[PDB]
Amino acid sequence: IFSVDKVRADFPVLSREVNGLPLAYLDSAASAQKPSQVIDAEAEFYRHGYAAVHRGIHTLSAQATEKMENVRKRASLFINARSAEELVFVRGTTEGINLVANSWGNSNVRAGDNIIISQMEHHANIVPWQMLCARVGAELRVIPLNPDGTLQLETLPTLFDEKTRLLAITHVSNVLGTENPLAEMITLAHQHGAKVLVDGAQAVMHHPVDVQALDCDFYVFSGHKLYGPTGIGILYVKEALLQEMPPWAGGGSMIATVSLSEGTTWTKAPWRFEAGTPNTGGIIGLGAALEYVSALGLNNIAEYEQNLMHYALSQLESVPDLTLYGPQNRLGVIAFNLGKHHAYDVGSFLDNYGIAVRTGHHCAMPLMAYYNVPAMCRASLAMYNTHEEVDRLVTGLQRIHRLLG
Amino acid sequence: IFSVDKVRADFPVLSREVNGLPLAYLDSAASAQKPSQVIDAEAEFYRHGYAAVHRGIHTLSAQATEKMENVRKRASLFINARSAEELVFVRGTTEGINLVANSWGNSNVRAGDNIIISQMEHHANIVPWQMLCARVGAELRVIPLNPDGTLQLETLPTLFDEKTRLLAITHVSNVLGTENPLAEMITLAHQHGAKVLVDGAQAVMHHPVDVQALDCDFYVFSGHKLYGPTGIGILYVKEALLQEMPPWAGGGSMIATVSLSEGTTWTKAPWRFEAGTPNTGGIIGLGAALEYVSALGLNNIAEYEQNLMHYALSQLESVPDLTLYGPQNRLGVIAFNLGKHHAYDVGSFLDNYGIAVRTGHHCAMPLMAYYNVPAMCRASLAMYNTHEEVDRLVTGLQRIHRLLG
Ligand SMILES: *Cc1c(COP(=O)(O)O)cnc(C)c1O
Ligand SMILES: *Cc1c(COP(=O)(O)O)cnc(C)c1O
Repeated sequence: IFSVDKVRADFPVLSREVNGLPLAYLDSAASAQKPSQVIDAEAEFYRHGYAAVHRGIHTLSAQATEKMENVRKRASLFINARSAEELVFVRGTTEGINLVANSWGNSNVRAGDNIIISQMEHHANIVPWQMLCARVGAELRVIPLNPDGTLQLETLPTLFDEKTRLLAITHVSNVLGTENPLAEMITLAHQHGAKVLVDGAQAVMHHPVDVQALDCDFYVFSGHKLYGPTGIGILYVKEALLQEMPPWAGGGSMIATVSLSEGTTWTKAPWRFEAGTPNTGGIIGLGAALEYVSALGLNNIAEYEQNLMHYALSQLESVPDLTLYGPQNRLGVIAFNLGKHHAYDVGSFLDNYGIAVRTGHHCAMPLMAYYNVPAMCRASLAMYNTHEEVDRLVTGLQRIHRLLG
Repeated sequence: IFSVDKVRADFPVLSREVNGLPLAYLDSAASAQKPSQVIDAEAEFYRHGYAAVHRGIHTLSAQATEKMENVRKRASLFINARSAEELVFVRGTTEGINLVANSWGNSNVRAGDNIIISQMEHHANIVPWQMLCARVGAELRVIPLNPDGTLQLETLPTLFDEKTRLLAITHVSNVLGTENPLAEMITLAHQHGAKVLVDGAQAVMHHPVDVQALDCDFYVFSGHKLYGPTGIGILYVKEALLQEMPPWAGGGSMIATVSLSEGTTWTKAPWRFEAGTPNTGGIIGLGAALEYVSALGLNNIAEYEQNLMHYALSQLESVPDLTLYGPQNRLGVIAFNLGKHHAYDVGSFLDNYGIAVRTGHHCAMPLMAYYNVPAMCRASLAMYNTHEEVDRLVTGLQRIHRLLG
C-alpha cells in the first residue's frame, strides 16, 4: 500500500495558504508540485558540483558531465528504452514534438503524403504537423471523437493508406483523461510503414510506460509534470531512426567542427539535437524526480490515484447540473461545466475557497469545438491529493450552484 | 570599493575541494558559479510559489505569472531597454541567435544579399548565419583579425555594401577578451540600412550595458554566465523590428487559436516566441542573479576585475615560454599556450593542482585557425577570484614548465 500523509509531507507547497484558506492544489495536469528531494537535489548541485559540461577538462566539469549522462541512463530505464543514446534532452514536450517534425518530418514526408492526428490532441501535437503539411504539400487527417471522449476507431480504414507517413497520437488526454489503445494503433500504423509519435506528457506519472512493448517510434514527455523542474523534457527515438535524422537548430555539442571555408559538421546521435549549454540544473532535478517516483512505485501511485478518482466521481454525482466530459475510466483529470455558468466564473469561485483548478480551453480548442463549448473546468487528482480535497471541491460546486443558480 | 572576501562568502562552491586541494575556479567564462541568493530564490519559488503560468485562473498561477513578468521588467532595466516587451526569454544565447536567423533572417535576407560576421565569433554566432546564407542564396562575409586579436577595421569598406542586410558581431570575445567598438560599427551598419545583432554573452557581467546608447537591433546573452541558473537567456529586440517578426517554432502561449478547418493564429510580441511552458524556475533565478549583480554594482565589479587582470598579466611575465593571445586591454579571460606542450596536458596538470581552466577550441575554431594552433588554455578572472588564485596559476605554469620542459 501507499500513504498519502507520508507523501504529502514531502511537498512543502501543500502547507501553503491561498486567500487565507488552506490550498487544495487540483491543477497538477497543468504542472505538478515538486517534492523536497527534487528541489534540494538541484540546489545541492548548484552549491557543491556546478560547472560547464562541454566535455571539459577539469574535475568539476568532468563530474558534471557524468551526472548528466547518468540521468539520461536513469530516464532510459524509466521508460524501458534499449539504450540511453535513444533519449534526447529537450526543453519540454512542445519542443520535442517540433524537433521531430523538423528533423524527421522534412526528410520523410513529401507532397501528396498524409499525416494522422486525433481530435483530442493538445496544440503541441497539432501545430507542428499543420506546418509540416504546409511546407511539403501533405495532408493532415484527423481521427474524430465519440461523445464519451474516446476515439472513433472505426474511421481508421478511411484515414490510413499507402501514403500515410506518421501517426501522432496522445497517450492520455490532458482534458478528458482518455487513455488511447496505443499498442494496437501502432500495429496498424506499422502495417503501412507509417511511424508513430506518442505524446506521453500526461502518462508517465500515472503508471509504468514501456516503449519497447509499445513499439512506438517517438515518445515525448515533460519534466515539470513529472514532479520535476521546469525547462526540461525527454524525447525518445528508436536508435535506427535517430541515427538517420539530419540536423536543424545548431549550437554547441550539436556543432562538431566549423570552418569559414569548408562549412560545419555535426556530432553523432543524442547529442546532435542538444545545442548550446544543456539545462544541467533541470537535468539534475529530473533525475531526482525520477528516483522519487520510482521509490514510491508507479503501480502504488496508479492504485491510489485510481481509487481517489472513483471516490471523486461517486461524490460528484450529488452535484446538480454538473456536466462531465470524457469516459468512466479517466486517468488523472476531471473535465466539467456547472449548469450554464461560464467556466471562468466557476473557477474564480473555487479559487476563492482556496481550490486551484484550470479553466479555459486547456490548449485543446478542437476538442472544445467538438463538444460545442468555449471552455471547461478541469480538476487534476494526483498522488498527493486527498478525499478531503475532493469533498471541498464537491461542496464548493454545490455552493456555487446555490448562489449563482 | 568592493570586498572580494564578502563576495566569495556568498558562493558555497568556492569552499569545495578538488583532488584534495582547495579549488581555484578559473572557468567562469564557460559558466559562472552562483551565489546563495540566486540558488535559494529558485528553491523558495519551488517550495512556496510554484504553479503553471499559462495566464491561469487560480491564485498561485496568477502570482507566478506576475513573478515572471517582473523579471522581464527587471532585465529590461538592466540593459536599459525602452520597454519590457522588447525582451524575449530564450533557452540561451545559442537559441536566441538562431531565433533571429529563422524569424527575421528568412524574411529579410534574399538571394544575392550578404551578411557580415567577424573571425573571432563563437560558433553560436557563425553556424546560424552559414545556414541562413545557404537557404536563401546569400553570401557570408568575414571581418578578419589582427595578430593582437582585434578586428581589422580597415577592411569594412570592402565588406559593407548596399546588399548587406545584417552585421552579427561579438561584444566581448569569449577567448581573447577583446571588446569590439560596437557603437561605431553600428553607425556604419545603419548607414547602409543593415541591422546589427550583438552577441553579448561575455559582456553583461563585466560592466554596464546600455542597448539604447549602442542602438543595436538585437542583443542576446546567457543566464548561466551571469551568475544565474542554467536553461535561460535573454534576447533583446527593437520594438519596431520585434512586432514585425513572423512565427517559427510554435507551442503554448506562442499559439493563440488553433482550428482543424481554419488553421492557427499566434499571439502578439514577446510572448509569440516563447513556446510551451516557460522555464519559470530559471526565470526566477535569473531575476535574483540580476538583483545580486546590481546590488554589487557593475562599476565596482569592473574595477576589481580590471585590477585582478592587470595583476595577473604582470605576474605572468615571469612564466617562461608563455604565449598569450589577444590585446593588452582584455576583459575577463586570458588565453595562452605553454611552450610546445599540448593545451590538453597543461590543463590536466593545473586541474591536478585544483585549478580549473578551459582547454580546447573554445567553440571558436576559425579563431584557432587564425593563430595556427589547434587549441589554447583559457583562464577566467571573475569577480570572486583573488590574487592568491592568480599566484597559484603562475606557480603552476612554472612547475609544469620545469617538469615537462
Ligand atoms: C502540457 C502538455 C503538453 C505541453 O508540454 P510542455 O511541457 O508545456 O511543453 C503537450 N501535450 C500534452 C498532452 C500535455 O499535457
Ligand atoms: C558561451 C557563449 C555563447 C553560447 O551561449 P549558451 O548560453 O551556451 O547557449 C555564445 N557566444 C558567446 C560569446 C559565449 O561566451
